[PDB]
Amino acid sequence: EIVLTQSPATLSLSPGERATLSCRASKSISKYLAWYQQKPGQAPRLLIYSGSTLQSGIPARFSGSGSGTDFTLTISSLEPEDFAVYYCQQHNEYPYTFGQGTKLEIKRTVAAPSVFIFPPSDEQLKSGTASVVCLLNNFYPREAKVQWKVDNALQSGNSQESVTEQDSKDSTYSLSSTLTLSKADYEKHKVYACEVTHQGLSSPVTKSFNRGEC
Amino acid sequence: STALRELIEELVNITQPLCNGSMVWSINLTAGMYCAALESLINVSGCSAIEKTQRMLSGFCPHKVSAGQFSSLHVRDTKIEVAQFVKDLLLHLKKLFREGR
Amino acid sequence: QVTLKESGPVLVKPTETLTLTCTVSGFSLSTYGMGVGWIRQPPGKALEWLAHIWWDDVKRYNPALKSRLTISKDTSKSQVVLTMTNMDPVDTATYYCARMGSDYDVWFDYWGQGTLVTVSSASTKGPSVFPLAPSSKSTSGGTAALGCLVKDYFPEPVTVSWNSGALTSGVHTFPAVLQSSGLYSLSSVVTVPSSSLGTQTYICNVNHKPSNTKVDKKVEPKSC
Repeated sequence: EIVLTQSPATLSLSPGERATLSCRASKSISKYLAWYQQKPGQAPRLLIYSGSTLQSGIPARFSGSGSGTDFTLTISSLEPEDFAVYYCQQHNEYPYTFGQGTKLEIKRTVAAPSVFIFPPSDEQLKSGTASVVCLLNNFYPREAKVQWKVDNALQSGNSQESVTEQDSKDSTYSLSSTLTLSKADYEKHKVYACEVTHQGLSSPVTKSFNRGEC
Repeated sequence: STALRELIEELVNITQPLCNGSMVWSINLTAGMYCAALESLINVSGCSAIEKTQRMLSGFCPHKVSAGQFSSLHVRDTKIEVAQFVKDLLLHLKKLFREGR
Repeated sequence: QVTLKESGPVLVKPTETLTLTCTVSGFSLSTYGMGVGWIRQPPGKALEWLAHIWWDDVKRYNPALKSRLTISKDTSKSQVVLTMTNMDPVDTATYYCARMGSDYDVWFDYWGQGTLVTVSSASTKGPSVFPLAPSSKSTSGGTAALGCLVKDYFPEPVTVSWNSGALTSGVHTFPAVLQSSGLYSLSSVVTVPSSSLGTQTYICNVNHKPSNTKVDKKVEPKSC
């Protein structure tokens, strides 16, 4: 089975710049490589087939080149609409296979998150569970560390995080982290803190509350 | 197949008036009939545009095919224009390729 | 215009059979060179080709899945049908149908919008919607965050709006997480000037079509 390896996993570039995306096959596929573009919530969009043929309706800043085992998709000057996930797919042989994708993201200036913490509601606690939520709002780059503390004990393995797609207007990300404890456990402790470290923050920012105090 | 793909591409290349005036024996296009196709096409003499196709076909036939000589092609009744022959051969080969056979 | 549309989102129990229909327009399934394939994409993962069929009923299947797959077409109905047996949670994915962009080669020029297929033992359940209480007092003088925690529903998706869509500025609705319980949870938040917490009403409108549940949740200052 032909394995397609796309590099890099994530490419961060600014609009105006030239992009190069790579796709490498485990064995020769001659010239038969297709490229697709995919935006969140949408089907893939065919851009290139047979290595270098530009699909109708695709603007001329896009080009495919390569043969054999080494292929590239280039964009001469990135427009905002070009930031998306890109997949390669070989059509030299059966079974037809796709690479794992390159996410092309907008590189912008660093933006520190504003951070907010939310206690569990009384309504939820009635049901036996406590979800504690920490929000990191409008930041860049995507990398950030969220550290839950409960009475100064560092928590790990009992949270889940999710991150929005990069914002279309300001190119930032937002992150939600939810710490989950049983009501019994929640009531055993006082201080709930979310400590955030990010490139934009000179030192970590901590948001906290004391159980029962509001 | 790499050989099949290449032959498909050549036939696409030369059919997109091939050997105008040249007629060849029709073939009952069914699976594996690479020998019969060459036995017919090898008989075209003044057309350089199909020479590659001829060489390419020889790769698919386990025996030597020489003009005037027949074995795999059992019926010689209808004669058709080369262009038509090669177009029909193309659709047949594309089916083989799609089938993985 | 060439269009393709996959049949509605479906829930399949583990071991059960998935049947998907693709309805096509702008071409005929008996016209020379026409073909349709199925390609799936698990959430957050890569595309995977499953199978395709041509206008003359020539078929190809992904060899890793061949024993499980059947594909068929019906020109009079403009429909291509994919059947996949012995479904597993790992088969949870968006399933696309797509037309081949060539008369004999395999790449895809027109695509359906995709349909979500979820494989799970879980039962359809609407969410509980809990407030994420405003993060400061109205008098604080900073920008406040508030939100709704849309917890323990199944299957995907939910949609969230604020104030019936009148409030869109500063809204972030997060991708759902799958919890160990097999139920999903997400948050929707909005930032607003703390001064508006006195004056302005904030209601999240949560819609979970799979269970026909709609919830309007008013989010107020936590009376401290």
